[PDB]
Amino acid sequence: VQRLTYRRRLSYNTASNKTRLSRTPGNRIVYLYTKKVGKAPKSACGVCPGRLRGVRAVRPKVLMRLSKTKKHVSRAYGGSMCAKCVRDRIKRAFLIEEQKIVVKVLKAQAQSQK
Amino acid sequence: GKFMKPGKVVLVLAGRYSGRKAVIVKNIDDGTSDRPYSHALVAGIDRYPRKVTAAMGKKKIAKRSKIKSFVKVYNYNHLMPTRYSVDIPLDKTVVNKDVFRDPALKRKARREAKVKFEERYKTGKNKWFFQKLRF
Amino acid sequence: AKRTKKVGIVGKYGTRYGASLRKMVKKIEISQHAKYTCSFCGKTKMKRRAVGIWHCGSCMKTVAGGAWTYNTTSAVTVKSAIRRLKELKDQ
Amino acid sequence: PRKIEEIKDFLLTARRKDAKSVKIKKNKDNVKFKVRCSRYLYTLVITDKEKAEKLKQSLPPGLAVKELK
RNA sequence: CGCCGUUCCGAAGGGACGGGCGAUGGCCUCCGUUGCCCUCAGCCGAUCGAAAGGGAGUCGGGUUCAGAUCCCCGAAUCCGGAGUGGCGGAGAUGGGCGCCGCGAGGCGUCCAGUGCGGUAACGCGACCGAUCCCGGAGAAGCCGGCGGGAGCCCCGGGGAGAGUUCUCUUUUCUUUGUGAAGGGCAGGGCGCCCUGGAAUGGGUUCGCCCCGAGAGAGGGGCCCGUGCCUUGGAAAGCGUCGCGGUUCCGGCGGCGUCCGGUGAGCUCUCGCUGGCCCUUGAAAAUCCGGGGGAGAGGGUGUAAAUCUCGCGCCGGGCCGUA
RNA sequence: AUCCGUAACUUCGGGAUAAGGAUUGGCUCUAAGGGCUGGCAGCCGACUUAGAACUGGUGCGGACCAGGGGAAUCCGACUGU
Ligand SMILES: [Mg+2]
Ligand SMILES: [Mg+2]
Ligand SMILES: [Mg+2]
Ligand SMILES: [Mg+2]
Ligand SMILES: [Mg+2]
Ligand SMILES: [Mg+2]
Ligand SMILES: [Mg+2]
Ligand SMILES: [Mg+2]
Ligand SMILES: [Mg+2]
Ligand SMILES: [Mg+2]
Ligand SMILES: [Zn+2]
Ligand SMILES: [Zn+2]
Repeated sequence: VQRLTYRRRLSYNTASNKTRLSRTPGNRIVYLYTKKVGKAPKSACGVCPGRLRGVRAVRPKVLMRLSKTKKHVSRAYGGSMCAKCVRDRIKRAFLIEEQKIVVKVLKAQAQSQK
Repeated sequence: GKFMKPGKVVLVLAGRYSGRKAVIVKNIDDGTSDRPYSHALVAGIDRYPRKVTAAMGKKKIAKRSKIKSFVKVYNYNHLMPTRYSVDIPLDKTVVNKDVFRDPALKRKARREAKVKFEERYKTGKNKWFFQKLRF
Repeated sequence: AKRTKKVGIVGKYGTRYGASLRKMVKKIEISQHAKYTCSFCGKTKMKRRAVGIWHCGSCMKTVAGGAWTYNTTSAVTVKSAIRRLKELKDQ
Repeated sequence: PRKIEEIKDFLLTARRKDAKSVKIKKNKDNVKFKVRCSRYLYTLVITDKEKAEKLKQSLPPGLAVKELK
């Protein structure tokens, strides 16, 4: 059967020399050089193990030529924080701020009672 | 007892408006055939009025006090009830669940809430409702 | 079926290293590979990541612990010592 | 290459200043109208022979036309 | 001669949005440039260091005595640039009141308009915004098992040519295309969403493993799609039979380039899940998102600022290559 | 390679392919082990395992590939250099 040869001078099986077979219109198998596999962004929460959704998994310099819609999500922090943790932050912000008002009134009250 | 009633201020927890403040215009605790879950029609602030100081002119202040509103139907699980209640009278003949069929009615519904929100804002009542939540 | 009489998990070492050393390392080998119940979520998923680092796959929490056990006896005692001294510090 | 679905947008593409020529290819099942613009080779695939002749006669004047065999 | 030293005994920034002053220009309208002043600035170490590390973007066919992913034919793409950098689209053409008309609609005012849809995951072709801040990618070991996709091999048939035919062999051999980029769709994956509330516990893998911190069951969203179709593209290539020519022509014609199956198979690759560590398995360049809201833009229009949208315009120097 | 069998000693992991036997070709059959569709019916299948008869001048892992074994003593634990 037909045996393949590299089409470039890099003769080693390094991470930047990976290939795939491809049958051409001339009816022969050649090597095509694959691009590296991209990664979707990781959440900014540093906790959720999964990657973000609604975003292209591409190499970092390819992000320059993509429109903005492909790189984010139509929501606060979209493309940077997962929805699950944005829910927790909205509550956490609101609930801690409420707690401040409560303590402020009690602290003011004891001052009045003092 | 039940507290999700009209005039109740809620924080939106999900969607394009996550983190915004809204006010319940109509609550449906049981649901319907279209929405089996419990939901509420809310009218909230997409874009809050900007901070104004005494160092700005009348014109700069007017420019900075405009509010962009929105009207939505929300699953209760995506709302965060708050103790604050805000009583702006929102015309229910224009702001109702039916505005979701044709965009022309929704524009009136959003325009209505824009005017009503802006008139209340200037009076200095319900200051919390018109301050963006920093989260 | 019971496959070994006494070696247990140190049966991987075969005949090598001596009975007493193999017996000794057996206690640590079992413990450093056990899944401890997580105090923060309750699911038995707490597992050793490196020496001294314990991680829970459910709530994703990480805890600095003993080399071979989730918490050492020395540390457990000190936590009660520090708790006690705190009160007298402010009565 | 781009594939065009409607005649209307093919005619417009032929009227662009950067359209150089139109290649008319006849197959057994369809007639393909390919126009070479600056960036893409747009193609219109026509399954009706009669519509093809009507189109070939209504291309903008001055566009080089080549029939392919 | 010099050596040590690399942030350590250093006044180590020559930059900038914007603001104020002058001087010059030109499509002298108003915009630019240039000099000064005000304001803002951690990076904190010059420089070198890899033809196997990181690092945008090119593939198919033809062609030579010797070169081709480089030449030619064709089809793409990245980067940078143009604001005299062009066109389209988006921003963006709404509402109330008063007349005019039967209305379709036209006038006059007063207001709005830095886009929109989905309960959600998230979606839509764009969809303003600086200093500042946060985050992501680049950017992560070794081994095991399992799964998907290819290439190859294998099996049953149609073709075309060839071989054997003393006898036998519906026989044996050869060959039987479709690139990058774009679109569509399979397939794989999800620690994504919504309903709901589960013990007589159930679901589930080769192993596991999963669940009131939400399982089963429904209905959805997203990522990769190297697989198939499509534009490419049959025009090309190949197989074969037949004619031509200068005959050293990318010569011209006819037909064909077909249909199924199968696998712990081998090779590569994508993915899920595990085990080992007193071993935890680069950095930087470079690119991106987010938070914030300093500003900017126009007063209802020949609308403006603005646009990561679709087209269009210009260019990519040096060195190696037998 | 299949089936059987296997001691001293032992740090219970080993020793161990311990040791020791039997079998093995060709040919013709039998049985079991699945998917798709609509306790049944039809259609597709991929290599295996096991048993039986017959058979050759007892030859059959027919070439190739492919551990001799046991009882002890000394030294060094082992793997590594
Ligand atoms: Mg390299
Ligand atoms: Mg292909
Ligand atoms: Mg997106
Ligand atoms: Mg290099
Ligand atoms: Mg479920
Ligand atoms: Mg042909
Ligand atoms: Mg913002
Ligand atoms: Mg060469
Ligand atoms: Mg022995
Ligand atoms: Mg030795
Ligand atoms: Zn998170
Ligand atoms: Zn836990």
